[PDB]
Amino acid sequence: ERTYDESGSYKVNGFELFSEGNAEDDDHVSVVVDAGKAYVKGFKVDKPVSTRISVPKSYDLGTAENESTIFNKSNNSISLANSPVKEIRRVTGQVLIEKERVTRGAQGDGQDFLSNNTAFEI
Amino acid sequence: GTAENESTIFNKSNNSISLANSPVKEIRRVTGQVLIEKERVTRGAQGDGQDFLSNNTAFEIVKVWTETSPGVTTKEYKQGEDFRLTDGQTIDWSPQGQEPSGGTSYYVSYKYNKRMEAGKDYEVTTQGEGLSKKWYINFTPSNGAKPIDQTVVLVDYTYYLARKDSVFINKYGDIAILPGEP
Amino acid sequence: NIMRLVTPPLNTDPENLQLGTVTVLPDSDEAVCISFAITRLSMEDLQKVKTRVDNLEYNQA
Amino acid sequence: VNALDDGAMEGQNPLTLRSVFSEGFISLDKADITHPDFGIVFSFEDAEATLAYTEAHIWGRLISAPFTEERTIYQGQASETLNVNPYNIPNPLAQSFQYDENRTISSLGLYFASKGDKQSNVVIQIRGMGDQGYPNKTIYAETVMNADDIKVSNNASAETRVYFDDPMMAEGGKEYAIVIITENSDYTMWVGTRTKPKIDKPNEVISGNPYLQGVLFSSSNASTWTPHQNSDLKFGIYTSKFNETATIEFEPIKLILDDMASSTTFDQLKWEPIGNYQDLDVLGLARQVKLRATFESNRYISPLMSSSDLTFTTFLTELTGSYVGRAIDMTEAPYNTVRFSYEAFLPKGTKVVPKYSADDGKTWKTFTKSPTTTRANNEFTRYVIDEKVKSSGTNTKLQVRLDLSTENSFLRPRVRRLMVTTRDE
Amino acid sequence: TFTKSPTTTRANNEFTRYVIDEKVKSSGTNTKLQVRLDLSTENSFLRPRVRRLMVTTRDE
Amino acid sequence: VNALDDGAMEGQNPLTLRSVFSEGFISLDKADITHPDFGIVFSFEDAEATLAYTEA
Repeated sequence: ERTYDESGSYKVNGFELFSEGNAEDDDHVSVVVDAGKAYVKGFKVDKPVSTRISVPKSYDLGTAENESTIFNKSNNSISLANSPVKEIRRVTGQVLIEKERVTRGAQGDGQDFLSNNTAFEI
Repeated sequence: GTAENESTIFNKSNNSISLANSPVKEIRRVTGQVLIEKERVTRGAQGDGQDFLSNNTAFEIVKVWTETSPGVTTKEYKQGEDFRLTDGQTIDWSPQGQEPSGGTSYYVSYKYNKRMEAGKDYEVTTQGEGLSKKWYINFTPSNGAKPIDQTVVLVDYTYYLARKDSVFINKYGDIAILPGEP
Repeated sequence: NIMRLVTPPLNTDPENLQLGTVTVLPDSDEAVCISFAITRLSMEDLQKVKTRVDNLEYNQA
Repeated sequence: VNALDDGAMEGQNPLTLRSVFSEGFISLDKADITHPDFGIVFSFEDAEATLAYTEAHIWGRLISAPFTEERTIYQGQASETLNVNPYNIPNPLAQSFQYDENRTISSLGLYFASKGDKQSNVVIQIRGMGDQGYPNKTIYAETVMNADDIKVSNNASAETRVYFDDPMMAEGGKEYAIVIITENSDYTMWVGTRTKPKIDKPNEVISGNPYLQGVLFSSSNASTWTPHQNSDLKFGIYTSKFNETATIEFEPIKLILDDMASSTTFDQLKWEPIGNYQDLDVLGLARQVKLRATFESNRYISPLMSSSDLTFTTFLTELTGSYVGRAIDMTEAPYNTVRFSYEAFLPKGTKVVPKYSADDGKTWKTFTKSPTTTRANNEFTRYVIDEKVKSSGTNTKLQVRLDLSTENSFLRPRVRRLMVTTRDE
Repeated sequence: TFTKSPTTTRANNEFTRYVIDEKVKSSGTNTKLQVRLDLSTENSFLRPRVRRLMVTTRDE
Repeated sequence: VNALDDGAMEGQNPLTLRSVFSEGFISLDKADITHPDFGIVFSFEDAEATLAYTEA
């Protein structure tokens, strides 16, 4: 009580962090905490040897949608902003069809369906 | 049934645009090109750095300039030698040309695809009834962001499917029904 | 969060003493470890700080 | 405090003091003048900042003037005409002066021999004088005079009076230089030269120097000045002494019985019609109410507003503006406590609201604590705030802002010696 | 010569900030300081540049 | 940082900041130009230093 009321919690020495990457499990990364001494809540905490701990790997995903880039005929390649890409959900772009054969329907003044249902200009 | 990338050119004269499938349940997404005019941006401390725009779907910069009073252009920066668009997110000042001093604010105008919000950018209405009923996207609200004129608006929505079933009777007198494909 | 915006969790529990932070890169075995442990200051260290303050005010004069 | 006197900041990647920001109001380097809310004007002679008049009905006459002017300097002898731009006529000038005491300059007197067309104008400026006795690039006052305002005469009798929106505080023992600039090549001024005959009295000649403590200057680019030791401009400088109170009266004036109750509900000491409002009125449902407004005068009253003919809308304009400093990157010095200190002069119906931002101006926060007040002088009072802005965690950005506003045109606030420091506690 | 490797922070497109913080003396204290930068090239066109040199000392 | 902008230093017995030394590259007062290894040149407008060309 006196120690915490006077100085609070503090470290004396040690407790350095080092990454090792030991292959105990492919979904974890091993970390080593070096031996040290500290006073937590007024109680001494003396550790003579290093302690090994493991952190789970980050797999949570962020979604990028409607990422826009103007296509140039001179340069076909287009870059993606976020680096660690997992998968591309969809790529959409305006395309021109030339000389698509269509059969006239029997009904006069009717409607003939195009091969693609996303058309916007004839 | 899912309808995706249903395309229609937006006209400034006529805001309403129709949906092909009649029994619409919900609209998943409405997206259209929008122009932002006079967006205040703060220059970062790092020289020849990158300043992030409010919207990360930008694809074209119209004008970059500074003003000491309303309407008076102190300077207009030239694209391609003073700045460039990088990853559709940032104004990159890595080109050799001029740039604002660190910590100063400047204006930016650019175009981006905005995901329209229902009841804020557009309202959904209907006219008919039954199979002839139709759904429309009106873009009625005045403050709502409207698409650029003569640009494509993409709508993703779902709609109900019909089913046709056949009735059968066996030699035991058991009437039964086989469900067809929706 | 993305690497540009990732921050460590905020905690105010008195019962715990923070030793550092470990950052894991997205989908990789590599990890960045830094120690931010609060450490004591002995009387010699405080006297050295006082001497530094004395030098600072001397330079100010 | 030491940083307050620096007044220099680099453009590209400036080195900045960690956890420190101060504005001496002596340069534009610290300020974000391109900010949309920036509408403050500096006064480098006083190291102060204030609000300039912006226009965005009935007339009114300023009965009790807020100050009385007196002509302390006057060089009356004239002998020749000198073109304002001698070195660019196909096929600027200045004149130095000084005072032995601290005087409040209110207006200038100049004499023009000829002027240009209707659309031409002349820029009149007051600039400081450097150590080696030449004009410098600092400008303490500036105004634009149209051709109509410029009186001319063939005997140096017409005196055009120049007024500035802010008074020029001349410090004792310091030299200052009037500067006259115009792009037009058809502007001339009377000059008195030693040994030459007087214009109106050829029989007499200017025996000694016209003004001993001043020198006439000429330049082709308003940077390199060629002195004329034997010549001085014909000019006069007026200094003012402010009085206790000033009074405006308006010309006499939606149905009068509703109108006078409606009007005297809004015309009061605390709404934007500041001061002791009064009227007298006439019975019989007569339309002619006559209004009067009285207010407390001070040494910072604008001479231009006093000289100009008022209206009920030019007066009772609520001026607004703000100072915005350049964003400071405190990444290497995180903080959670801020000490905000500033000196502000607050006439009745004025406000100064300090603000700060930890996200490059995206959001502006306000201090919850009330400032502790210490009096600096008769006008200015020091306001200090010391608040833990963030309860837990630490910010990494800082951007200082001051918001200034007024109820009427004549009474404006003034700020100086802005010091902001941050700590981690 | 310092044994530690400097931590790097980018200043602009050309310059980079190099910082070293090393306990030069394990025991005792020095009483003199003289700063030096050694510049060298391996052709005539490509030359280095330096600016904003700041050196400070402490007793820890 | 503040000492970086000073750029002045007395000749005989100069008062110097204790535990501080900074060069703004704006004046020759801080520089030991007479040292044998001194072979840089100043660009005062940029506040930078570099190497000038030499033969052999």
